[PDB]
Amino acid sequence: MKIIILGAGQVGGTLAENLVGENNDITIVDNNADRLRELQDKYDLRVVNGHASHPDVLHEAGAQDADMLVAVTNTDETNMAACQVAFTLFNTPNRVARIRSPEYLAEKEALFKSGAIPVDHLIAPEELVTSYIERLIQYPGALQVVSFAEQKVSLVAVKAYYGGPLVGNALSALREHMPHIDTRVAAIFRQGRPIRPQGTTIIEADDEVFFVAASNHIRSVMSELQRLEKPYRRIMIVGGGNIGASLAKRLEQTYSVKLIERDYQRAEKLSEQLENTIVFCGDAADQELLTEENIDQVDVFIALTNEDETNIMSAMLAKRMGAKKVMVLIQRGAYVDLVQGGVIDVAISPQQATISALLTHVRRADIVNVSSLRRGAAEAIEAVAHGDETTSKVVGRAIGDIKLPPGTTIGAVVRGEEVLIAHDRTVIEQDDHVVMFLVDKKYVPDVEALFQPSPF
Amino acid sequence: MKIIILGAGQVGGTLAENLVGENNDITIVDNNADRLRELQDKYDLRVVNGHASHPDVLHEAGAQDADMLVAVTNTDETNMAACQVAFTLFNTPNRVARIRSPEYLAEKEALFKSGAIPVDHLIAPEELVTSYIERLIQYPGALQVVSFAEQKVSLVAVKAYYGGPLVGNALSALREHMPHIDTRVAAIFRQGRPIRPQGTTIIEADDEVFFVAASNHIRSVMSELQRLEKPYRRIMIVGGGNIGASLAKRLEQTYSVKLIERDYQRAEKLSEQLENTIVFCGDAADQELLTEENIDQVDVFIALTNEDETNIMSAMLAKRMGAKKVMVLIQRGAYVDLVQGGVIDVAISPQQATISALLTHVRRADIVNVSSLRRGAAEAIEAVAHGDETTSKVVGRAIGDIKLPPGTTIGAVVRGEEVLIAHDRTVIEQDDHVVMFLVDKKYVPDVEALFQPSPF
Amino acid sequence: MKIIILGAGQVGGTLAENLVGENNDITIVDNNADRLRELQDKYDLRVVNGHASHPDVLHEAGAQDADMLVAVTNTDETNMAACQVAFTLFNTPNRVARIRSPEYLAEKEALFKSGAIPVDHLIAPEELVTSYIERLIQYPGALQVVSFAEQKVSLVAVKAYYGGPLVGNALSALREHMPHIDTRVAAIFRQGRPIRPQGTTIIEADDEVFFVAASNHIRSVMSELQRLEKPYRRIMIVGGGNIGASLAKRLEQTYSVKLIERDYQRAEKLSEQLENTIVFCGDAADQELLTEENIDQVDVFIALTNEDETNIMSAMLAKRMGAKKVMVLIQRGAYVDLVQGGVIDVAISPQQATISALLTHVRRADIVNVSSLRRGAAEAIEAVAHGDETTSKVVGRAIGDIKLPPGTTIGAVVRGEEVLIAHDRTVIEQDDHVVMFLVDKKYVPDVEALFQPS
Amino acid sequence: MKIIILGAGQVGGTLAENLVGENNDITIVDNNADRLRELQDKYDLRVVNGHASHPDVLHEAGAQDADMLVAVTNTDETNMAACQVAFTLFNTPNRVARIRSPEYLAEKEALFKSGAIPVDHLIAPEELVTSYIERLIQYPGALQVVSFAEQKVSLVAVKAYYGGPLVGNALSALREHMPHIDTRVAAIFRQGRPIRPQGTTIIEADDEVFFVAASNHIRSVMSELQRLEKPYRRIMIVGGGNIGASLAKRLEQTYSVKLIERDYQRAEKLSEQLENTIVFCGDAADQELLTEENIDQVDVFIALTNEDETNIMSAMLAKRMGAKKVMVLIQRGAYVDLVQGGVIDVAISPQQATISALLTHVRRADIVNVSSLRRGAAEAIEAVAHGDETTSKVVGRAIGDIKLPPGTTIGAVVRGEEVLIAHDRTVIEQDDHVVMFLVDKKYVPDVEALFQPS
Ligand SMILES: Nc1ncnc2c1ncn2[C@@H]1O[C@H](COP(=O)(O)OP(=O)(O)OP(O)(O)=S)[C@@H](O)[C@H]1O
Ligand SMILES: Nc1ncnc2c1ncn2[C@@H]1O[C@H](COP(=O)(O)OP(=O)(O)OP(O)(O)=S)[C@@H](O)[C@H]1O
Ligand SMILES: Nc1ncnc2c1ncn2[C@@H]1O[C@H](COP(=O)(O)OP(=O)(O)OP(O)(O)=S)[C@@H](O)[C@H]1O
Ligand SMILES: Nc1ncnc2c1ncn2[C@@H]1O[C@H](COP(=O)(O)OP(=O)(O)OP(O)(O)=S)[C@@H](O)[C@H]1O
Ligand SMILES: Nc1ncnc2c1ncn2[C@@H]1O[C@H](COP(=O)(O)OP(=O)(O)OP(O)(O)=S)[C@@H](O)[C@H]1O
Ligand SMILES: Nc1ncnc2c1ncn2[C@@H]1O[C@H](COP(=O)(O)OP(=O)(O)OP(O)(O)=S)[C@@H](O)[C@H]1O
Ligand SMILES: Nc1ncnc2c1ncn2[C@@H]1O[C@H](COP(=O)(O)OP(=O)(O)OP(O)(O)=S)[C@@H](O)[C@H]1O
Ligand SMILES: [Mg+2]
Ligand SMILES: [Mg+2]
Ligand SMILES: [Mg+2]
Ligand SMILES: [Mg+2]
Repeated sequence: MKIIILGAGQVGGTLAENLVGENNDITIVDNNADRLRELQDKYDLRVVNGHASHPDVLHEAGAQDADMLVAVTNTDETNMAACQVAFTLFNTPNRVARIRSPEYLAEKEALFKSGAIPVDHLIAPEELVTSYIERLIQYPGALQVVSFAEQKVSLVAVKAYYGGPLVGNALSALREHMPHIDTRVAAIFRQGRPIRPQGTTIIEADDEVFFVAASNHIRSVMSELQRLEKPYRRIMIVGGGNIGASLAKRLEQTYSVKLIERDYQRAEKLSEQLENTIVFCGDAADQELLTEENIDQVDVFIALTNEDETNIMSAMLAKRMGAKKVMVLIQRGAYVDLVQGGVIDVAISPQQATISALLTHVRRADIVNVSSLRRGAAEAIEAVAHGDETTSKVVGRAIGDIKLPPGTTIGAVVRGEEVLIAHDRTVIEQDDHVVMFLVDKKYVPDVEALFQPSPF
Repeated sequence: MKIIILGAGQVGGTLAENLVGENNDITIVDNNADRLRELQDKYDLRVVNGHASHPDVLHEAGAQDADMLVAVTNTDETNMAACQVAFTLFNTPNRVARIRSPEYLAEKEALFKSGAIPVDHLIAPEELVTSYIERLIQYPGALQVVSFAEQKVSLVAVKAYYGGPLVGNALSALREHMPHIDTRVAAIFRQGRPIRPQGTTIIEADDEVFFVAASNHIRSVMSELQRLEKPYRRIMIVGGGNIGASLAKRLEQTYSVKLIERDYQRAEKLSEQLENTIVFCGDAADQELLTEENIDQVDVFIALTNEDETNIMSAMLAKRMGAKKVMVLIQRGAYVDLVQGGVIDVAISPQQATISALLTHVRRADIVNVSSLRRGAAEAIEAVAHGDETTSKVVGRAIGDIKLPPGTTIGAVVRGEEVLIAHDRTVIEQDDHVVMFLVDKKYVPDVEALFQPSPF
Repeated sequence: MKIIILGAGQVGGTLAENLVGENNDITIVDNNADRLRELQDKYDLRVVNGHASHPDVLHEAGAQDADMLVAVTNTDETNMAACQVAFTLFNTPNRVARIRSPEYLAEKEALFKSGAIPVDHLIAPEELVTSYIERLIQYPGALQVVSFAEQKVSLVAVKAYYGGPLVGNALSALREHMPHIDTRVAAIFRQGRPIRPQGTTIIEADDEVFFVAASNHIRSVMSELQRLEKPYRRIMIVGGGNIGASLAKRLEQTYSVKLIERDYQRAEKLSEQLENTIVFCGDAADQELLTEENIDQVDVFIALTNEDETNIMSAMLAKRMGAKKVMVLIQRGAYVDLVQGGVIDVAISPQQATISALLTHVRRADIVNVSSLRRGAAEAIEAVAHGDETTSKVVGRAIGDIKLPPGTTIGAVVRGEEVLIAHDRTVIEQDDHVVMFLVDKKYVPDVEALFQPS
Repeated sequence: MKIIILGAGQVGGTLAENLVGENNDITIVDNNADRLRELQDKYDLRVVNGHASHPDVLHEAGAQDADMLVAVTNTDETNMAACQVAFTLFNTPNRVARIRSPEYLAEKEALFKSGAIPVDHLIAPEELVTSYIERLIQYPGALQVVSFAEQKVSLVAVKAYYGGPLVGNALSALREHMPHIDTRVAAIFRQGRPIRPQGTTIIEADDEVFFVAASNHIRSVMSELQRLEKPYRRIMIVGGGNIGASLAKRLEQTYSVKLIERDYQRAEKLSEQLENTIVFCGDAADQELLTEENIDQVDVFIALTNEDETNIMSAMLAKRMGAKKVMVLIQRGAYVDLVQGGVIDVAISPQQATISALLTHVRRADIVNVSSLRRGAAEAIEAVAHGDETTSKVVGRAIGDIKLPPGTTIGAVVRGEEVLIAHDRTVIEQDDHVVMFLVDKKYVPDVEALFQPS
C-alpha cells in the first residue's frame, strides 16, 4: 500500500502518524520545510518539499506507482488541482480530498461524481461534524458515538453518576441483568485515563463508559440501561457560520431551535433562510440575551464558533445559567478529551472527524481499521480474520483463548450482518470483523501480526 | 473631580464604567470612533476622537482644568508622551500611566520619580500580577486575597470542601468558636453567584467564602479556621516571559521552582539568569516532560503564557496528571470568575489587576473606594464616614441600625490603625472606613448618599 | 458581448477599464468588497462579491449566458477551478486563465490543451515578458514593439536624435524618400504632449516616433529608415529566475550572455542548465564585479530581479558605467512610462504584458479594444467595419472621405492576412480591421459609433 | 565620532550608509533582526537588537559615550522617549529626532525648545518638503537646489536646451562671458553617464548642469546665465493634506493658487482655512475638471497626494494637457531620479529631504558627508581642512597644486560666512570648508586622507 499525503498539517500529520507500519509506505508532501523535519524525526516516512499540485512535486512523490492519494492541504482549490494533475498525468488510483466548502458539495454530484474534477472521495469536515452532533441529539444521554469502517457496529459512551444504574456495580454484576437486549462494556475512561474492562472493574462516578451496540439498535441499548433520557426539546446554537447554520437546518423541523449570531448582516440572512429557527443577533457571552431567551430552559447549548475560547467560555456560562447539556467545538482533537467531562459535557473536533473518515478509507483493504475512538494512546479498532484454522492464529480459536497483546480487549464480532456481543467461549470464524479496544495503540502492529495468517 | 481617560480599551473602558456618577466628570479619549460610540451609549461621559498625546486632542479634553489624567493607551511611549505633553502644556495634576515594560520600571527612580518623564503614578500590570500570585503562594489554601485602598484591611477567600471545618455549618454556628482570633464572613459566591452573608446562611461545598482579616494577620486567621494548609514545596511555572521569569526570581530563593519555556533561545537565557531555578525548554502540553519532571509532585502549577487557551489546557492537564493546585493567567477579567473554581483553582487577570490599582487612585478623595473584589455586578467596597452625628446618616448610629441599600453588608470597620470585625452593636465613629460588600454594584451611589453628610 | 472577469486586481481592473463601454456587459467577481466598489464608482458594470470558483458565485455572475470568462485571481489553482466549475456547470465558452507557474505550463499539452482542465487560453506573464525582450533584441534600435490585429500588424517605436535620419524631415517628406518600403507614422510624443502625426509635422529631437509595419517586415522597415542598428553581441542578465534563466536559454546559443546571480546555490544550478552562459556569483550593484566583466563593452544590460529597486539601481549603474543600453523589469506598472526613455532605455512590466495578451484575445473575438501607448503618446484601438454601404457609415468609403474625430489617425487596414498601410485613397472593405490612434480618450466612444452599423 | 542611529529604515539605513567610514563609529539600533543583518552585511558597523527607547538597549549601544543620537523609528512617541531616556540616563549630546506630526510641531516652542522633551534638533519631513517646493517656485527654471555648508552654498540644476544659452559653449568660454557674476559648473549628466566638468567641456542639449552659487545670490546667477525664467503666476495643487494645505498658505498670498481635493469634507475645511485659494472638489485625473480650470494656463501643477500612482497619473495628464511644468511627490525614493526630467519636470521625496536635513546637522558638526546627486550626476561631499601646512597635505596649497583623485572637482571653498567660488589660484586656508564633487564613490575615502592631518 503506497500512500501519498499532500499537506502535513494537523490532519495530514496525524494521518501519517496512524499509518506508519509494515504494509504501508507513507510519503508526505508539504512546502514547509520545518513541518517536514519534525514529522520525519518521529516516524518512518518519506518527505517531499514542494507545492502539492505541481506535476514535478507529484512525480517526485511517485504518483504513477502509488495506490492512494490523500489531499489535505490548506485549500480546496489546491486539493482539487492536485487530484486533477495526479489523475491526468499519472493515473493515480484512489484520490481522497478534503473539501471544506459547502458550495462545492452542493454540486458534488455534477462536479466530482462525474469525474470532471477527479476526486474519488470527498472528506467534508463541516458535514461530518453536523452529522455527528445531530446523531448525539438523537440519543439523549449519549456522550459519544463511536463508528468503525464496519457501519453495522457502534459504541455508545455514557457518563456514570451517583444513584445511577451504573455507579457502584462491577461489570460482572451487570451481566446478571439480561432483559431483552444484552451488551458488553468496550472501554472505560476515568480521569481521562483508559481502563481495560474486566469482570471485576467497579464503575466509579464520572467514568466514561462505552457499550457495544449494533448501529441500528443504539436507542434500544441505552433504553435497557435506564440511561436513555427524555428527548431534547430546546436547542440553542451559538455561532451562525457554516456548521451552526447547517446544524440548525437539520434540526429545525424536529426540534425547537434558537440561534445566536453576533454579526447582524449575517444574522438577518439566517432569519429568512431558516423557516423554523428563531435567529438572534447578539454575543455569546451576553448574560441578558441568554436569560431573556430562557437559557435555563435549554436542553442542550451548542457552541459552534471557530474560536475555542469563545465556545468554552460561552458554554461554561450556559451551564452556570442552567442549560442542561453543553457542547463545544474544539479545533484540535488533543484538547477534546482534556476539556471534556468537567462542566463541558461534550467536545467535538472537525479535525478528529476528518481524520476518522480518512482512516476508514485507508485502512480499507488492510487488516486493522482504526475507529473514531482515539484518546491519547488509547483507541478502539476493527481487525479482519483472514484464512482458516490451518493458517490463522485466531480463526477457529475461542475469544478467551486468543493471544491478544497487552491492554487489548475484544468487545464484539461482526459476522456478515449480525453483530455478536463478545463472550469468552465465542469462536472466531473466517473473514470475521473483530472489534477490540487497546489501552495503548503501540500494540496495533501486534494485533496486526496476530490476525495475519501464514502464507497460503 | 474632573477625569480624563486616555485610551478606551478594556482597562480604560472598565475604569470609565466604574467612575460614572455625581461627583465625577469622565472624559475618554480614543482614536477609534467605534469604541467611543459603544461606550457613550452605556454611560454618561464625554468622548474625544484623536491621538491621546496630541496637544490639541488633550486640549479638547480639557487638560488645563482636569484634576486627574489616566493614560491607558496601547503603548507606553504614548502614555509617557501624553503625560509629558499634558504636564508641559496644561499643568494637569495627578497623572497616572500604565507602563508594561520592566525595562522602564528598572529605571523608574531616575526616569519618573525625578520628574523627567512627568508621571505621578506608574501602574505596572506585570509587577502587580507577580506580587499577587506570590501573595497567594504565601497563604496556602487561599483562593483570593482582596485588597482595598486602606492597606490595613484585606479579605481572604477559601473554597469549602466535604469534611472541612466550613461545610455544613451555618454562619452563626461559627460565631460560637471564638478562640484567639475572630473573623466575619464578608461575602459568599456559590455557582458563580453572590450570596449576602446572613446569620443563617448555610455554607455548601465549592462555595467561595471571603473572611475579613487585618492585612498583617491573614496567616493567623486561616490558621484559626483549620484552613491554612502546609507550605507549598514544589512550584512549576509555564511560560518564561515577563511575568513567568519575574515570578520565578521572586520565588527561587524560598521555593523549589521549575520553569518550562518552549523557545530554546529564550530558555537558555533564563537558565543563567535564574541561579536557583531549574529551567526546561519544552512545550506546556508535553505529557512526557511534565511526567519526567514529576508533575505529580508539584504543589502548584502556574500557567503564565499570554494565550489563555494554552494556559487553560495546560493547567487542566497538570491537574489531571496530579498537580495539587493550578493557576492560570486569563487576559480578560470577565472570563476569570467563569473559568475559575471547577478544575482550575485560581484565575488571574493582568487587566483586573490594573483596574484594581487604578480604582485605588481615583476613588481616593472620594467617599467610596472599590476593592479588588469585583465579580459581575458584585463588588466589595470601602466608604468614608465624614462628619459627626449632627450632619451624617451613619456616624454615631450602630451598624445594625444603618439604612444600607439592598444586598449590602458591612463586614468590618477600619478606625485609625485598628481593624474592627463588624458586629450589630458597633457604633460608627467619625472618619471611619466602613467596608461593605454589595451583591449588586448598582447600589453604590446609594451607599454614597448614605455616607454623604449634610452640607456643613 | 457578456464578459466575466474574475479578480479585480491590477490586471482584472485594467481589463474591465479597457472594455467597459457600449456593446459590452462587464461583470467583475471579486472577494474584496473594496476593490469592487472603486470599480463600480468609476465604471458602469456589475460587481459580484464571492469566491471566483464557487458554483453559486459563478452562476450569480451569469456564467450560463456569458460569452467569455477571464480568470485573473491570486492563485492558478483558483483560476483553474473557476474555469473547471464554469465549464462543467454552465458550459461557459472561451475560458481564459492566467497561469503563472512554469511547472503547470511545462505540462501545458497534457493538462489544458486536452480539456482535462478546461482552460481555452493560457496567459503566462513570465513567458510573454521573456518573449517581449527577445523580440526587442531581434530588432536593435527598437524601444518598443506593440502588436495589433492578430499580431499581424506592429508599431515600432524609436527615439529621434540630433544628426539623425528622422529629425528635421516633415512626415510627408519621409513618404517621398522611401523607395520600396511602405510605412506610416502612427504616433509621436515630444516634450510632454502627444502630437497628431500630419504631413507637415517636422520630427524634432528626442521624439518617440511610432511606425506602422507588417509584423513580418519590421526589420525591412527599420533598415530602410536608417534606424536598424547593428546586431547586439554582448548581453548581461542580472537575476537568474524564471524569466532570467529562460531568457538566457533563448539567447545563449546565438548571443554572448553573462548572467549575475547573488543566490549562490541558484547560480550553481543555472551554471549547469545554461550550456553557453557564464554565470557569476555576485550582487548586481557590485562595481568591482561589473567593471571586471567589462560592463563598458556590454551592448544590453538586463536587470530581471523581483526587486524594482535592485533593477533600477543595477541598470543605472550599468548605464553610468558605459553599457550601451539597459533594460529593466518593473513590477509596479505606474512607473513604467516614466522609467523608460532617459537613463534607462527600456522598461518592461509583466502586468502590462498580461493585459496586452488578454487584449489579443479581445482582438480575435472582434471586439474593439482601447489601449494607451507609452507616456500617453496616443491611445490606440483596432476596430472592425461591420455591414455594407447601406448600413455602415464607413464601409465602401475611402479614408480621405471619412469624418474621423479630432486627434484620430487611421494607421493601417487589415484585410485577412493582408496589411495595408493606410492611405487617403485606401477604401475600407467589409469586415476590415481598421487600426487607429487617438490623442484623447474622450473621443474613444465616438469612433465606435462610426463602425457600428444600423 | 561615535554616532547612534535608532531605527534602520530607509532614512536610518541611508544615513548610516552615508557616514560609515574611517573616523566614524556607527551603531544602529533596531527592533528588526533582518534589517540589522542586511546593514551589517553591507557595512562595518555595530548593530543592536532592541526597542530604541529602552534604557538597557540605549546603554548597550553606548549612549553614555556617544556623541550624537539620531531617532528615526516608526513613531514620534518612540523617538521622543528615546531622546528623553538617553538624556536623562546618559546625558547623550546632540539628540536629533524625526517628528512627523504637525500637532507636535505646532507646540515646538513649548515642548522641545525648552528641554521638557529633550530633542535638540527636530527633523520634520513634511515641512522640509513644503519648504523645498516653495524654494523652487522662487527660482523659476530651477530643476533642483541642493545645499552645502550651513546652506551657505547652493547648486542650481538646470536643463540645457537647443537654441539655449548653455548649449554649444565650452565651460571655460562661459567663465569669460559672465561680467559681474562668479559661478562654476559643479556637475553634468548627459546621456546616461556623468561627466567631470572641465574647461573644454562643450554643453550639449538636455544636459543637467549644476552651478555653484552662494545661497544669497542664486537669483543673480540664474539671471545672468539667461536661465532665470519669468515668475510663475498660476499654481495648481492636488491633494489638500499637511503638505498641500501648508504649501497653499505659503503661496496663496503672493501667487494665484487653485487646489483640487477629492475628500469633500476636507475640501470644505480647506476652503475656510485658505483665504486666497480656490478649492475644487474633484479627482486629480478628471479631465473635465482640469480642462474647466484652464490647465493649459497653469504654470506649475503640483500633485501632493499620498499615492504615487495618483501623483504620476495626475501630473502626466496635466503635462499632456498643456501645463508648463509639473511637480510630484514621490514616496518611494528609488524612483525619484528616474521620474524627474522627462515628462515630469520635478520629483520630490520626503525621505530624501529628511536625509538632506540630517546631513546639514552632519555639516554643522564638521564631519565630511557623502551625498549622491540626481541620477548619479556626481557624488558630492563637503570636507574641512584641519591643521597647518606642517600637519596637513592641503592647508596652504592652492587648488591648482593639489593632487585630487580622478573625477574629483573642487567647486567652492567656504571660509566662515564667505563663499569663494573655487579657482585654480584659490588657496585653502585652515578650517576651510572645501566642497567637492566626485563622479565615482570608489574615490570617496581617498579624499578623506587628503584632509586628515597627521
Ligand atoms: N500549496 C501547498 N503546497 C504544499 N503544501 C501546502 C500548501 N499549502 C499548505 N501546505 C501545507 O499543508 C499543511 C496544512 O495546511 P494548513 O495551513 O495547516 O491548513 P489547515 O486548514 O490548518 O489544515 P490542518 O491540517 O487541519 S492545520 C500545512 O502544514 C502546510 O505547510
Ligand atoms: N461571542 C460571539 N457571540 C455570538 N456569535 C459569535 C461570537 N463570536 C463569533 N460568533 C459567530 O460565530 C462564528 C465564529 O467564526 P469566525 O472565526 O468569526 O468566522 P469563520 O468561522 O472563519 O467563518 P465560517 O463560518 O467558518 S464560513 C462567526 O460567524 C461569528 O459571526
Ligand atoms: N495612539 C493612540 N491614541 C489614542 N487612542 C489610542 C491610541 N492607541 C490606542 N488607542 C485606543 O486605546 C485603547 C486601548 O488600546 P489597545 O490596542 O486595546 O491596547 P491594549 O494593550 O490591548 O490595552 P487594553 O486596554 O487592556 S485592550 C484602544 O481601544 C485604542 O482604540
Ligand atoms: N505550549 C507552550 N509551552 C511552553 N511555553 C510556552 C507555550 N506557549 C507559549 N510559551 C511561552 O510562554 C510565552 C507566551 O507568550 P507569547 O504570547 O508567545 O509572547 P509574549 O507574552 O507576547 O512576550 P512577553 O513575555 O509578554 S515580553 C512565550 O514566552 C512562550 O515562549
Ligand atoms: N542584487 C542582486 N544581484 C543579483 N541577483 C539578484 C539581486 N537581487 C535579487 N537577485 C536575484 O533575482 C532573482 C529573481 O528571483 P525571484 O524573482 O526572487 O524568484 P523567481 O524564481 O524568479 O520567481 P518569481 O517570478 O520572482 S514569483 C533571485 O533569484 C535573486 O537571487
Ligand atoms: N519600537 C521600535 N524600536 C526600535 N526600532 C524600531 C521600532 N519601530 C520601528 N523600528 C525600526 O525603525 C525603522 C523605521 O521603520 P518604519 O518607521 O516602519 O519605516 P518608515 O515609517 O517608512 O520610515 P523610514 O525610516 O523612512 S522606512 C524600521 O526598520 C524598524 O525596524
Ligand atoms: N485623485 C485624487 N484627486 C484629488 N485629491 C486626492 C486624490 N487622491 C488623494 N487625494 C488627496 O490627497 C490628500 C493627501 O492626504 P493623506 O496624505 O491621505 O493624509 P494627510 O493628512 O496628508 O497625512 P499624511 O501626510 O499623508 S500621513 C488626501 O486628503 C486625498 O483626499
Ligand atoms: Mg477535468
Ligand atoms: Mg497619404
Ligand atoms: Mg522632560
Ligand atoms: Mg579657473
